[PDB]
Amino acid sequence: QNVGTQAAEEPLNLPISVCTAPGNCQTEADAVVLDSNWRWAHTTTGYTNCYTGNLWDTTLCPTPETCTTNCAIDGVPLADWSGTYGGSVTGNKFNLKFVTVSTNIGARTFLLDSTKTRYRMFQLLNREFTYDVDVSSLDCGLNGALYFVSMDADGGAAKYPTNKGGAKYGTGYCDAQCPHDVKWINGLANSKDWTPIPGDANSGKGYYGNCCAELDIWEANKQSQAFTTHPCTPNDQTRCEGVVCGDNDSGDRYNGMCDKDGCDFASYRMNDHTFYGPGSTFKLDSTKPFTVVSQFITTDGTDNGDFKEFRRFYVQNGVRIENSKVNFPGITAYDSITDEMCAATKGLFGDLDDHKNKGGMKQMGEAMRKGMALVMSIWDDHDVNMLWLDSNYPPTGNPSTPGVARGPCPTTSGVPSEVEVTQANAVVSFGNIKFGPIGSTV
Repeated sequence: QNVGTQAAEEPLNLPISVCTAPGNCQTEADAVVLDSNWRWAHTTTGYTNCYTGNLWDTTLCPTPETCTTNCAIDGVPLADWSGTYGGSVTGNKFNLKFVTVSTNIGARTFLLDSTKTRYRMFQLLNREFTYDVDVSSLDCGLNGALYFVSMDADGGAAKYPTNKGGAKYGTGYCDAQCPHDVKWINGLANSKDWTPIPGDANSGKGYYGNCCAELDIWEANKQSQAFTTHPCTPNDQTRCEGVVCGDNDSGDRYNGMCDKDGCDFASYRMNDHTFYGPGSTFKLDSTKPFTVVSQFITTDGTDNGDFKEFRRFYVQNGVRIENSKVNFPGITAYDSITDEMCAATKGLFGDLDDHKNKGGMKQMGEAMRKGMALVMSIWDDHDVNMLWLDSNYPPTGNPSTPGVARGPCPTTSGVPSEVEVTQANAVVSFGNIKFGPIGSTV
């Protein structure tokens, strides 16, 4: 995309901590940038929309190349962050409102480095990543997500010279779902064969998808939470078409370059329904804030080893809370993501181990070694109504069959039109982000 001249781009300042030992950290003066999908797209030498509602203008965008020549994405000024997009920062806390009323629904954002010209790339192997979260106002159907993806640090600017904005304009998004709803891919409008998504007034799908590796630290609302590894072959940003995208709609979910299911550790799905929930007698009380700690263990305990284990623990009101465990007869009580856990649990659930097909923890680790961009988002789910996270999936499945039940939400929950009314004022908060060696962040 070209860059427009109507509004300066002003990312929100967000300090994080880089740590060397427990309680010995230094501030890193980073910032938050809005994903290019949420930006106004208009004519390069005017005010005329190139995209309105869920459609590209066919006169301006008869082809992707012409669209890209004629159109530009514009900046987010400071005033518009809260007023238009529902984003705000107080000290080291970042807040994202779900619906902001001209009416904005959801948000996806990235962490910029201290220069505000590149994404802050995190080399996560043999490191610990930690943050405080509040998901108390997110119920069934919503997801306040924090995760990493194998985006380029410059959003693709060096690879795709028609991308003028780079990381500064939140470009280059890709993930392990190979999404077609990304409006700008490889420096070009994804306007070919663009199709609105029914019941989604703001979104559509273009000819291409954009694939890359994804490490989900946090997919969650107050009812259920998960962390998940998604390797791809290769891991780096890859525009896809046809079978390579692994499109759900053509029966290709397991035929593409990315592991779409991922290998998940989701406490409720692993059959501990009392670990996490909205109340003081759950082990971890989702009505109150808490700290989420993630440790990425290698084979030799060094930065050069292969990724072998994703460990997790929590801190809430000064109380250390170890992760829940897998709880099925004849299955080891795993409390972390490893290749063995993935094989054993997917075996039990009858899920295809595409994680293993894509190179497993080792391949996931190669993405983490090269460095990944931090994503913070809030969203509802127009495909599957978040049932995969917090309900029975498939909805018609027996909840006593291992793998089906992922949370207590009813199978009628999560319809975007309903959650966008009922949960309009939901806000996820991510704060006090800390990064360092294992054992350094609490």
